[PDB]
Amino acid sequence: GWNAYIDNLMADGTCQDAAIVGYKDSPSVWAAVPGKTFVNITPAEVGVLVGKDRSSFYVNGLTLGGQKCSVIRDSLLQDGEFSMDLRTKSTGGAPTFNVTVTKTDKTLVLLMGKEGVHGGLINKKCYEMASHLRRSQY
Amino acid sequence: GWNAYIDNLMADGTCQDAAIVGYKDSPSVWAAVPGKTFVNITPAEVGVLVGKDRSSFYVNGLTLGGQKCSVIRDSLLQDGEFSMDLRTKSTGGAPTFNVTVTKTDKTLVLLMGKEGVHGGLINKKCYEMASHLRRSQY
Amino acid sequence: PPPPPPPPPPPPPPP
Amino acid sequence: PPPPPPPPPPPPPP
Ligand SMILES: *C(O)Cc1c(C)c2ccc(O)cc2oc1=O
Ligand SMILES: *C(O)Cc1c(C)c2ccc(O)cc2oc1=O
Repeated sequence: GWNAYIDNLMADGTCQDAAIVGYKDSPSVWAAVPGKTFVNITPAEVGVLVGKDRSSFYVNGLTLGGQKCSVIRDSLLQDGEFSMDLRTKSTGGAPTFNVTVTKTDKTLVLLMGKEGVHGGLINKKCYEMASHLRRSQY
Repeated sequence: GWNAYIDNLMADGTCQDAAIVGYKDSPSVWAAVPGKTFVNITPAEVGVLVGKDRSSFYVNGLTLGGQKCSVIRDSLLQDGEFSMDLRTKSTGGAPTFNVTVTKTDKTLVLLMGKEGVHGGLINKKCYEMASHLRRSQY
Repeated sequence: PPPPPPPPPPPPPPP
Repeated sequence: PPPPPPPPPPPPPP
């Protein structure tokens, strides 16, 4: 199951959400943490993540599972990296979290850290999963 | 298959030989670097490495692929350790090499460093692979 | 409506 | 004579 991948990403307790989304043809969340936000990702959101226009979200922001995010680093489409870092939008004073989206041949690996978790840590975890997927041609 | 593990252990250039050995029931070299020493390990030698008698090799030593070695540290069966450190027996003034063998549930991982490479470097390299295997119930 | 996902390859081992 | 080795698990990152 693609779900076995979510358990892996959630195992060390540093993250609060994770997701594997198929972005080709008919976008869909292949696996996610039940009851959180990533599960609620719509094809529209996947559309802008991989969209060709990589400048409009730097102005209006982004949304994942309906959760507003700010782009901080976009290398999603850049070979060798294929990663994009983000930060949730504080829900009125509330705490923001670090998110990292990595893209492979057929999927989008998403990860959201817990409150106060180094975003570079979230990034590495994410980056290493995508590399595992890319090695198997996924 | 198993041969891909040899590629991983040999990737950085610090070691000159490596081998994955299955020691239960019918001892066998599952993968080794072609034309070297470990590729010639025998079931009898695997017998000594994991045998019950853990004192006799200290007096006469042991061989690996016919190569005489001296045991230094032996925690092969010790839980949490599963490692044994050795050193080839210098053919006169010939150079000695550091060797470490680690044990998993189904395999033995062997590693031989190049001349002058720190034995503690070779030990970690080996130990980390055994751990990957172990965590994969192997 | 999306088609069922492809069969995933073996995942990495747990921590 | 040993049997064939079982299939290996996915190796670690290169
Ligand atoms: C079923 O999932 C139909 C569907 C498709 C194919 C779709 C493609 C691309 C984008 O951006 C949105 C889509 O929404 C859909 O419902
Ligand atoms: C084929 O490999 C037969 C064989 C076995 C089963 C064996 C078991 C245990 C030890 O110590 C040595 C062995 O040598 C063999 O040839």
